[PDB]
Amino acid sequence: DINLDKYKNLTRSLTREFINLNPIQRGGILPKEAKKAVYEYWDGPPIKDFLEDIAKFLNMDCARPTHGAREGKFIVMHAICKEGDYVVLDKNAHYTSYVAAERAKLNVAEVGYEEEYPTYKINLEGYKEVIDNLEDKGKNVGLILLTHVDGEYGNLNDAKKVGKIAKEKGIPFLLNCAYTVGRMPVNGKEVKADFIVASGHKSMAASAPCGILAFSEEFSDKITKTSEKFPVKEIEMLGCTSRGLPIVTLMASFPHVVERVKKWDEELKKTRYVVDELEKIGFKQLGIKPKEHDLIKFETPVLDEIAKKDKRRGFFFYDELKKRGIGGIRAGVTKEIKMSVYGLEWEQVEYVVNAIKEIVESCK
Amino acid sequence: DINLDKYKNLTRSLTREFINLNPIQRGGILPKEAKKAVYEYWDGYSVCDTCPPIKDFLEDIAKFLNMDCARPTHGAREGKFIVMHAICKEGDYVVLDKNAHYTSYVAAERAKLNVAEVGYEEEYPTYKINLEGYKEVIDNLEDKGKNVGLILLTHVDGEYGNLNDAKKVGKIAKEKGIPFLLNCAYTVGRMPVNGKEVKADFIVASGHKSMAASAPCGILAFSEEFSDKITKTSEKFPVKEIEMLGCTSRGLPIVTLMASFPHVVERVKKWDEELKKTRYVVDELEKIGFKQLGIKPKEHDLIKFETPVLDEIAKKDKRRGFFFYDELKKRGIGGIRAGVTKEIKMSVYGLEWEQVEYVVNAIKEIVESCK
Amino acid sequence: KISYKDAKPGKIDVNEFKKAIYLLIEADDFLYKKAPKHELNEEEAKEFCKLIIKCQEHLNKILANFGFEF
Amino acid sequence: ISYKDAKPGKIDVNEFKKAIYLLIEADDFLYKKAPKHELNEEEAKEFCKLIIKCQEHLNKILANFGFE
Repeated sequence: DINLDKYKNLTRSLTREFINLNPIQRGGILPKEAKKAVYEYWDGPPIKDFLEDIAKFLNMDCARPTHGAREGKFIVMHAICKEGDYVVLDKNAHYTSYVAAERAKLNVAEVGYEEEYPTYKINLEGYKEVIDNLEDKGKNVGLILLTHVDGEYGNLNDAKKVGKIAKEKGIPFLLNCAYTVGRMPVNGKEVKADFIVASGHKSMAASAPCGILAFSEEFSDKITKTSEKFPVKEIEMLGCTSRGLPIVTLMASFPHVVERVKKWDEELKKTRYVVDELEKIGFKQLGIKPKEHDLIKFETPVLDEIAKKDKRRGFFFYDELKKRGIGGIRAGVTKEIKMSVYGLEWEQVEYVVNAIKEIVESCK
Repeated sequence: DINLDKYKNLTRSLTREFINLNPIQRGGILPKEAKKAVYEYWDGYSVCDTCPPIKDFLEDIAKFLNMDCARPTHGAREGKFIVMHAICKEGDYVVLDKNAHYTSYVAAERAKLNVAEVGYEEEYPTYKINLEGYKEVIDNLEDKGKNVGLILLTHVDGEYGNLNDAKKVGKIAKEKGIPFLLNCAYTVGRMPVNGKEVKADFIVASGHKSMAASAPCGILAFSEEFSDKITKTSEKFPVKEIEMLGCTSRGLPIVTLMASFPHVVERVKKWDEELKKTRYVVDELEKIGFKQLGIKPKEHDLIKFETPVLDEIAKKDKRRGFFFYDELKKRGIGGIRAGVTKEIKMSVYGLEWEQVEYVVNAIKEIVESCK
Repeated sequence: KISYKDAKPGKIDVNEFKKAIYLLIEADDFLYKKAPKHELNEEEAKEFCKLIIKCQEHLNKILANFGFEF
Repeated sequence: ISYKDAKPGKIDVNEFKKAIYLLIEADDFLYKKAPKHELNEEEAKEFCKLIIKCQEHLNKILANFGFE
C-alpha cells in the first residue's frame, strides 16, 4: 500500500560534487568540527554556558535557543504584544515576519523605500512617521521590527537609527539578524535593540532548524515566563531542554563562527570581486552599492536575451551551470539571478566567475 | 571575555562505548541508512519545500497512521501547541489524563487554555487512567459551566508506560462532538496505530523519541474536518501556512525521519519481539526484588521498577545512593539517573538479545555483589 | 614504506571516497550493537573485517590516482 | 589478505573513531576543491596524509582479528 523505494536510494546529493551559490546556504555550511560533533551525537553539551557566551557575543543581557529566527520572532510577538497590536516593519521584510505576526494575531504596518529601483533602500526615518500615523488613528503599536539584512537585495541597514526611534517612542525593538549574526559582528546594545533573532542554519554554520533569541533584562521576565503547573519549565520555550542535532552543531561551530566574523571584510572582498567582474559582461548589481553583504542580486538582461532565442528557454543557464558543476541558482529564471560566494575558496570564486563569463560568451 | 575551549573537545560521548537504557532515547537511535543520509546532507543543504520527497512522505505518513492529512513539526510539543492554538479559543478547557506529559500542560498554558485532569481507575501500583471518567469530567465542566475545546489523551505515559484503549475516549469525544487529540510520542513508530480506528481527530508523534530520527522532529496528523484550520494559509502569502510559519521544513531531522521511515514501518510489524525483550527483563528482574509498576503485563517497552533493594544497599554503602550509577558505569551501562535508588526507569527497546542478557545479568550481579 | 610526501598532483575519485566512508558507516553499527565489550565471534569478526578491508581497498584506489601503486 | 581468515577479537573503539575522524577531515577536500576535485602537489600530500593515517588505524583495527 506504500512504496518505500523512494526513501531507499535517498542517500544522494550533489553537495560535494557541486558549488552551491544559494545565498540561504552559504552561511550554514558545517565545518569539520561540527561534522565530528554530528557523528558523535546523531541520536544522543555546556548549553547554559553557551547561552551566556552567545549573549556576550551579541552584547546582550539574556539569550535562549530556538528553531530559527522564525520561532524567535513568533516568541517575542506572542509574549510581548497583545492581540491586535501593530508590528511596524520594513517593506524588505522576510515572509516569516508577516506570518509570525499573523499567527500572533497582530496587524502589520510597512515602511516605504528611501529609493526603489535599483537600490530598494528602506527609509529608516520613515519608521517614525509610520508609527505616528498609527498612534493618531488610536491604534496601538506593540513591536518595531527591522530586518538587518534582507533576503532579496542583501542591503545592510543602520539599525542604530530605528533603535533611537524605538527608544524615544518607548516601543520594543526587534532586529532580524538572520543574515547578520554569524557573518558580521553585531552589537545589540549599541544599536539599541531589545530583541535579536539569529538563524543558526542560515548564518551560524549549523544545520537543522536552529536559531537564537537574545533579549534585554527588561523583558527577561516576559520571555522566560515559567509555567504554573511546572515552575521550572518556561512557557514560551515549551520546555527549557532544547536538545537535538542543531544545537550541537551550533555549539560545535561557535568557535568557527566567532573567528570568521573577524574576517568578514575578506568575504566582502570576494563579494565585491564577483560584482565588479560580472558587471563587465552585462550584469547589473541591484541593491545598495557597494555591497555590504555576501547576498548579491543581479539584473541580467543578457541571460534573458540568450534564453529568448533559443536554447532551452530560461532553463538554459541552469543547465549550463550544471555542466560546470555549479548550482544554487533557480532554474528557469533569467531576468535576474541571486547568488552568494560566502565561504567559497578564492580559487572557487575565480572558477565561478570565469564559468559565468564563459557561459555568456559561448552561448552568444 | 569568552572561553572557546569548552567547545573544542565537544567531540566526546559514550554513545558507542555504553549501553543507554534511557527510555526517551531508545526509540530515537539512528539506523545506518539514516546515518548515510546525514552524511549526504552534512553541509546543511536540505531545503524541503535539494531534499527527499517531502510531499510524498506526508502522504505516506498519513497512510501509515491511517489519517486524512499530515504535516511535519519540531516534535509532539509543537504539534500539541499547533492544535491547541488553531482549534481552541482563549479560555477553553483541555481535558487530559493525570498521566499527561508536562509539555501538554505547558502547551495548554501557552495557548492560554485551562486544564482539567481525569483521575485514575487504580493508583498504586498500576496508576491506570479511568478512561470512562473523561465523560464525568466533561459534563462536570459543562454544568459548571465552562466549555471544552479539546480532549487530550497521552496514549502511553512517560512515567509508567501504560497503554490506553484510546477508542473509548475517542468514542466519548465523538458522542460529545469535541475534538480529540491523541499524544503518541511513545506510540507512533514503535507499535502500529490506526488514527481513524481510535476515532482520533489529531495525532502527534515524536520523530526523535519513537521514529528513529534525530534533532527536534515530529509529525502532526489530522482529519479533513480541521484541515482548513490547521493548514490555514496567510493573507500576504497565500501559500505560506500560518501555523507552520511557512511551508518549509528544512534540516537534518526531517531528512533522518524520511530515511528511517522504511525501518520504522518495518519495525512496527515486529513490536511483539520488543515486548518480549521487555517482559523478559521484567520477569527476570522481579526475582531480585524489583517490582514492576504500571499495568501488568507490560504492553510497552518503558519500564518503571520500584527498587527497595537498591535503597537497602544504598543505606549501607560508601558512595550512598550513587553506587548503582557507578556500578553501572563500571560495566558499561548508562541511562539511569545518578543518586536515585528508590526506583529506576529503563527500556531495552532496540537492543540485541545478547545486550538484554548483558543488562539483566549485570544488574543481578550488582545486587548480588553489593549485598 | 608508503609515505605521504611522495604524493603527486591528482584527482580525488569522489565515488570511491563516499563508498569507503559508507563502508565505515556500516562498520560503525558494530560499535552500537555490540556495546560495551565490543567483542566479536568468528562470524561477526568476518562480517566486520569484510567492511574494513573493502574500505581499505577503496582508499587504495583513491591513493592510486596520486602516484601510489599497489 | 581475505576477510574469511578473520579470527575472533575486540574492536578498538578509539582507533575506529580516529579513522572516522580522519575521513571526516578528508571530506573537507570534497568541498573546498569542488567541482573538479583536482589537487596540486601540496594539497595531494595533505590529503594523502589523512588517507594513509586512516589506513594505518584500519590496519591497527584488523590486527586485533589475526592479521598483519
